[PDB]
Parts: sequence; C-alpha cells; structure tokens
Amino acid sequence: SMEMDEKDFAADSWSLAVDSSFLQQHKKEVMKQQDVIYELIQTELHHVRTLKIMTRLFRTGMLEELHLEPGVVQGLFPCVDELSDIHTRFLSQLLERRRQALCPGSTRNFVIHRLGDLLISQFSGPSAEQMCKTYSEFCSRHSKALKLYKELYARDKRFQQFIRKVTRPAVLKRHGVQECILLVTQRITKYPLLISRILQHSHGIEEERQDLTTALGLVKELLSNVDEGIYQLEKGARLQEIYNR
Amino acid sequence: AIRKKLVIVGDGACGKTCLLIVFSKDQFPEVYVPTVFENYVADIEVDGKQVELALWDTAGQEDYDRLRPLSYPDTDVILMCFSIDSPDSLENIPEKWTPEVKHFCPNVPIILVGNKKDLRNDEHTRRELAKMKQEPVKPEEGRDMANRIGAFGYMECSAKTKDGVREVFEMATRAALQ
Ligand SMILES: CS(=O)(=O)N1CCC[C@@H]1CN
Repeated sequence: SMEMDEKDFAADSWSLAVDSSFLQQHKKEVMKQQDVIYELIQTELHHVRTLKIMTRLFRTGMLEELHLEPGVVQGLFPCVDELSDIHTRFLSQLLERRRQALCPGSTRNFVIHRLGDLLISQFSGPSAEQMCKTYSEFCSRHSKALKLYKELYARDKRFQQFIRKVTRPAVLKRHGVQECILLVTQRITKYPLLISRILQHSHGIEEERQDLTTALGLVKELLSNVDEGIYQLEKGARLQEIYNR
Repeated sequence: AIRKKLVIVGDGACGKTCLLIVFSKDQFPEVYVPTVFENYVADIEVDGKQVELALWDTAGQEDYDRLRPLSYPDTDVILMCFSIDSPDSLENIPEKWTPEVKHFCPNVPIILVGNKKDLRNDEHTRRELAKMKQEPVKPEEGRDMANRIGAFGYMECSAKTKDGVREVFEMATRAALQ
C-alpha cells in the first residue's frame, strides 16, 4: 500500500480517523454507517495489498531469482494479474468517492452518503461478469496452487531459501503464499456481511436503502454463480476420475 | 516455533467472528466491533511449547458449499461453535457441521465450543427463548453433544467478558500439537 492511503486508514474506525470536533457534529446513526463503510474500504485496501504481495513480492521475485520450469509460477499464482486489475480499479473508485467527500482544508474529515450506486456498478455489467469468470477460475485452481507450493518448498533448496528470505520480515507474518491464496478466496464472501451491516444503518435516505438492497442482491447472485462454477483441478487427474464425478 | 492452522466453523449467529477478534486484539474493541475477520497468526506458548497459530473464520461461507471447503486444507485443529443463546445452533452440529468436518479434515481434533455463555443468565434471552418453548443451552447438553460427535473436548466462553477465551485457544494449540 502507499503511505497516503495507509495513514488515511490507520485508525480502528471512522470515528477515530476523523477529527473529534468533526465527529461531534454528526448523529450516532451517521457515525455507525460511516464506521462500516470505512471497514469496507480499509479491508479492500488490505485485499489489494495482499494481491500486490502475490504479484510483486512472490511471483515477480520467483521469475527474477529462480530457475523454475515453465508454467510453475502461473500454477502457484493463478489469475493474479486479472484479480489485481479488478480490485485496484474498485479500490480507486472507493478512494475517489472518499476524496471528493472531504471538507475543504481537511485530508481526513468526510461523510460518504452515496455508496450504493458505486456497489451496483461494481457488481453489475462487464465488471461483474469479469469477477465471476476470474473467481470461478481462481477458486477452481486453489487446491492445485497449494499442492504445487508444498511440493516445491519440500524439494527445492533455492525455492525454500527464497520463501524464508522474503517472508522473514514481521510485516509478512500473516502473508505467506498459502495464506495469501486463502485470503483472496475468502474476500468475495466478506462483501454481503459488510453490505448488510452498511444497509442496516442507511435507512435515512430511501434512495440509498434501495440502492444498497439492490447491491446486496447482485453480490449474492455473483457468489451463487461462482460457487456453482467451481470444480477443483488436481494435477495428474485422469479423464475417468473427472467424467465419473 | 512450529506453525499450526486453526479454523472455526458454526452457524451464522454462533459468535465465531467475535471470538477470533477478541482473542487476536491487544485491547478489547470498545469503540467499534469489526464486521469481518481477515486472518491472524498468534504467538502462543502452551505447556512450554512455542507455536505460531494461524487463525481463520468461515463466516460468510455458510451458504456456499463449494467455496467453504477451500478453508479446510491442512487444518490442525477445528473449533466447532454454537451459541448458548441458540439451541437451534446446537441442533445443526451433529448432522451438518460434524459430517462435513470429518470428511474434509479426517483425524483433525474438534473442540466443541459454547459461545456467549454470559447469556445463560440474561433475562431478555430467557424471555425471548421461552416464547418458542426453549431455554439457553445447559452445560450437560453441550458436553453430551461433544461426547456424541467424537469431539476432543467441550469448552465454554464469552467473547463479551473475555472469560474462557484464552483457555479455548491454549487448549486448541495443545490439540493441534498432539
Ligand atoms: C456474471 S454474474 O454472476 O455477475 N451474473 C449475474 C448478473 C448477470 C450475470 C449473469 N448473466
């Protein structure tokens, strides 16, 4: 992550991120709504950061330092460039909504009143089709990636030294290769939990309550489609094992 | 330190996310209780042994039968949760959660955990449950269910007061080491 965004999302909540004299100007219901929107953006910033660890630290480091056989790095990190493009674009829209809402003279005081429209746009049309295709592929290649990683770590000394070297810093404690893969798979099922809680505190403007209700429905339709499109790939699986599913 | 993986499973209202947040946080969440839990790697020393225990939640995956099992690979210990204020969450343990965990995590110890133990003596909870001919889960009902499903053990905790939370994760670490 870049320092500007890390500092803007360093606090545990929106109520602790804004100036106390700005917080005091708002009703409790607005504070509860903004705390959950802040959690959605903060966790999206961390999710994009997980994808940058996968592309820049692991994937590119293996290509630039190791002698792995062709197609090994793609098997360890399936769809990572596509996932990074989807989420970096979504994060850019969330951060621009926050930035446009800042008070003049402030880099931290803002209220986002219209999140629903942004979520409907993300979870409909081509961007939703791309999310569905990419997660159906990623989640079907998840078990294969974990097994490929375990095999390389157990048999290749240079691969083992590379992993231990780049995961040694304390800031990587939660972000080893297998942990990143599971963090990405679990991201999509966090959205309904966050959207439902934002909706619980967005009844003040009927247009907003309706837009978040529509967005929650689109997210659930996407998850149902992804879940129906998963069949775990296994290295060396025979056709007979597949057609006898 | 040896690395071990823990996954918590249970119905949507069981309190699994809150339990992971309260254990992992240094200060109890007095200002904002997070909606979700990403992951965490806890440094735990139990009975003289140092372990890095990776913690994972299945919240949000309850309705997605092909996404949810992706959380299970290489799990060393399962916390199987129900809420004491929800006898319905305990009924779903033996024929939904238990066969799933035994299939995807063969031979992995399961600790059955009764969450929200503070509600056992909460008057609002007792009044609401009494309208559906129910009462908070009794300790013997939790132990009998743990015994029946082949659980490694039965434990109770309250994420709200923190009582029993440290003991649950220290015991999960011991189970993961066996
Ligand atoms: C591709 S998707 O899962 O997001 N989905 C839902 C809406 C329309 C589209 C289906 N045609």
